[PDB]
Amino acid sequence: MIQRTPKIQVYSRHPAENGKSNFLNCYVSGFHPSDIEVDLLKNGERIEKVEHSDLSFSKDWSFYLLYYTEFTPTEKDEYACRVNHVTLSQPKIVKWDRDM
Amino acid sequence: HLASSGHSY
Amino acid sequence: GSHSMRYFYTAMSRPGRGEPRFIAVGYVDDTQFVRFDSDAASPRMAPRAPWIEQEGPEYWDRETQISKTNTQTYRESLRNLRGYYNQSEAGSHTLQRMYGCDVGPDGRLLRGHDQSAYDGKDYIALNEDLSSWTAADTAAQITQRKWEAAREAEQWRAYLEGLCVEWLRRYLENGKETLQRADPPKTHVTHHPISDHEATLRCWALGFYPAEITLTWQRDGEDQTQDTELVETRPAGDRTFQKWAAVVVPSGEEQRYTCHVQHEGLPKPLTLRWEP
Ligand code: NA
Repeated sequence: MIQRTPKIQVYSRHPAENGKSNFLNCYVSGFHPSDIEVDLLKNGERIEKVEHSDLSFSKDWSFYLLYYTEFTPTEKDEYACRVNHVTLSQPKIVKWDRDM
Repeated sequence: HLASSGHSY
Repeated sequence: GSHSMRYFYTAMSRPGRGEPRFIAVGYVDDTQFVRFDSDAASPRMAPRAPWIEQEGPEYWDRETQISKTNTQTYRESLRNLRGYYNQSEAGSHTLQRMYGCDVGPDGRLLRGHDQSAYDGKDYIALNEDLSSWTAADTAAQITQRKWEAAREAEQWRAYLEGLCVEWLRRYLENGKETLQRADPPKTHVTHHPISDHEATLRCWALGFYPAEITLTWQRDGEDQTQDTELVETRPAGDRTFQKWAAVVVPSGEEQRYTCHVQHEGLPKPLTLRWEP
């Protein structure tokens, strides 16, 4: 049974400017099988109304999904992406690197 | 335009 | 100038949790345009791009009917594959299929595709001749024999040379303002000191469409392939894509490094340096 752990990237749709509305993205890719849990966190609390793309996969058969929500960044607010998958012993939390 | 539904595996 | 249409089917069993889920999504190039999900309250093929919305009820009825039939056929197929591999009823498994056609700038068929995988491993594929199959193992040889008896390859050839290319060309015309528009990347180079000894140069490409791009770092004009960190090209969510390439350079040697960007939307390939 092939199992592949997800790659995770957390980033904004547009270059981030405090007080300007944007989209926060968490892109998970390269994983197998397709069942995956993904939440966007704002200072550690799960954001509601997060949407995701429809399940598709790459030429090597690994799946990818984009999770996203409208947001307005500040200098205080911390954002992250919480990922759970059968390959993961505990959920992985990847913080939004505002420093690029 | 989908391919028509074909034979099972 | 060339284009592709692809459909991606995913069927996944989940014993104890209902019947296997069937998902199907369609793309032209890097643009999704339809979806189907058998877990929906009222499953239907649904639009995901503005240029497909103009198709009439007969279109959406056909695609929905095919996908509802496929939900049942892929459930039967998952049962069959479980038998071919002597697998218990207790485990979950995945059947994936991707198929479609490629056309050139003149709209002529370049190549057709139909490939399948079971639990992430290649299982069976239609050969480029659209007339024969390549089976990965003795289980897929059983599928091959069924499909030969059903004259499946003949039907694929007809679809791939015919309706697949005809409808792809129709989609390319109805969505020409986006599907036939290449958006170049907005680029820049950032500099991130690591120590007194070295720093990271990162070359960014943002907002480009389609996803195909080449980002390379050279040092004194020599490609630094082994030393370059590439991230996976990622979707921005507005149809465009993002990518960066990073290299670690000795402090004070930064001007020996050039980032090179190739993309269909660009008039000429780009050569970039860190501009302090
Ligand atoms: Na184009």
